[PDB]
Amino acid sequence: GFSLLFYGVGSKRNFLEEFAIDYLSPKIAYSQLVNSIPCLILNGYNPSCNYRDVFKEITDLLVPAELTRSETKYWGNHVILQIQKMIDFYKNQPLDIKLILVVHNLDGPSIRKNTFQTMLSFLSVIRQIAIVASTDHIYAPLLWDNMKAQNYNFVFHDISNFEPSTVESTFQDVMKMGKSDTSSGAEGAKYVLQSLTVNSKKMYKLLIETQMQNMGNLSGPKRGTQRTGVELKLFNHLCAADFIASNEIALRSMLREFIEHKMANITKNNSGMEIIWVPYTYAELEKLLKTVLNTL
Amino acid sequence: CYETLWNKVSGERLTWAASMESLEFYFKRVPKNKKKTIVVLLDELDAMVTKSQDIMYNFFNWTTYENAKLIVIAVANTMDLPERQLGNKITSRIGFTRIMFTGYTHEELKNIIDLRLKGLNDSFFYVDTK
Repeated sequence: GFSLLFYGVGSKRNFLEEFAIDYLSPKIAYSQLVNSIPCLILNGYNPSCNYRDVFKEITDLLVPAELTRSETKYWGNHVILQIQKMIDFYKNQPLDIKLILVVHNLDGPSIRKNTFQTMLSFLSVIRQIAIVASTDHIYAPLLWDNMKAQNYNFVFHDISNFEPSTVESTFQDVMKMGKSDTSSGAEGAKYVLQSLTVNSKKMYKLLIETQMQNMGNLSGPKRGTQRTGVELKLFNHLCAADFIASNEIALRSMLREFIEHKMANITKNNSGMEIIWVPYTYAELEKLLKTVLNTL
Repeated sequence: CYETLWNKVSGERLTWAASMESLEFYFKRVPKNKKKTIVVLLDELDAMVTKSQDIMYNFFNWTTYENAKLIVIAVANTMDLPERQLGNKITSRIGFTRIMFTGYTHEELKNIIDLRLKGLNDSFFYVDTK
């Protein structure tokens, strides 16, 4: 019932993945006797992480009990309450590891926020799941309170290997001395479109052009949101006229890949319509249109 | 708007979304041997497109279909309003007719006023004094 924390200089991705996947899981599975313990890899360097999706997949894997009306309180958070309910429930089951989770960069640009740390601290009290994590920053211990350090129950290990870290340095533009707005995340979109099929690229180009038109007509550095999106029916009518998609089934099939990578969102307004929108900035959208999709 | 149009062509009473799909299907797939031409008069168009261009795009696009028999007449204040809303290529595809109404002059206005007073001006009246 401890929690490892690996720190040092270099890249700890390959080490952590090789240790968690190839060694710990089969050994735990054999020691509890059939199938191996599922592992939830949690990328940290990605600026587009969201704890709601992480808790959704945790719920899917563990299947916790639901929340009664008397426990929802008055406009109370529905994540911390469920975590506390799980903690109270798991204090009587037999001590067996049922899930192993790997946090690659515990102090990334988007996982260092207070709410995410609170969720992870509460999730680590449960003795039936195993934590492995790593950090890169040098003022990392400042991030943990006197109460979070109590229930994290950390044990510190040092591993330095001077690894190149060629994967973590993909969401930022190294060519500009690393001052490329790390919290934006627009470089990952370029990297993904570098290796996509021809049909998807044209659809993304059409969506970007329409969203840019709407943003220009409605409003600079303002970010794009639901107010400047495109209706699903209108987008289907537009794309069907360029031999990109035939029916709504194909469009909804090829939109899931873009939705999963946090490069496009679908949501409903007050009037019941469906709006798709890209959470980028006008300058970044123009750069994307000019540098990678201009030539097709 | 949607439901109103449907309520004026079918007699049914549906919500706005279902009215939208109903109108789409009616204008797209119903054969031309079992329909009747319709003359819509979309008016004060600038008050509909204030959050999105959905209504204008749908109403203008329904004239593209071959099976439809729609004749839309839309009046507005600004001339180049669709270009500022839809886009140049969509407007070029649609291909509508454009008309501009210039203001009046000091002769036409006087002609209107004089025409509106023809029988009364320079006439005779019986008036009771009491």
